[PDB]
Amino acid sequence: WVRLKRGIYKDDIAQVDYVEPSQNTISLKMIPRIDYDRIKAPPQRLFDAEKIRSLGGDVASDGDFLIFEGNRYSRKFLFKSFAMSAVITEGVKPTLSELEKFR
DNA sequence: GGATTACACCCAAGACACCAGGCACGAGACAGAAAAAAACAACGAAAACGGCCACCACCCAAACACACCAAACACAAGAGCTAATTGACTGA
Repeated sequence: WVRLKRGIYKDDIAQVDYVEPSQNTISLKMIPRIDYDRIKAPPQRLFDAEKIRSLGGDVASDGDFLIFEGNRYSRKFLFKSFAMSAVITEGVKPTLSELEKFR
């Protein structure tokens, strides 16, 4: 488990899904901190594919896969690649709430 | 009553004379000065020994100046006017 440093996902929990051997970027699973392009022209909430398909805009659909604004990849839950220098790989220690979410 | 005038009188010059006190020599011996050996203070030579006393700091108790600091500066009342992040950094 890691936490991103920059962007709109500062100090947000990310589950390390796949470690790419290239030692450049690692695939991370995140909860979308987005408003589905409704007010902007945000808390952590479950990803609503139908909402972003109804609102339209920059969106590409592959059934359970999605590519939307910000070059953001989502599946079923964002699965996006970020550099290890942009995350912290030591000292996250998630709680039971994050286990349910992902002496 | 000092001195004079007059009237008895007893103490001693002088006499020889008795003779043992006194004086000119003589001897056993003795208190003492000449000489010598040994302690001794009078009086000046130092020294120690206090000894007040005038220093050299010594230490604390004001005396005085100065300067820095903080806190104060009458009540009420009405109205209007303006500001209350800010250029800009960095992913995207």
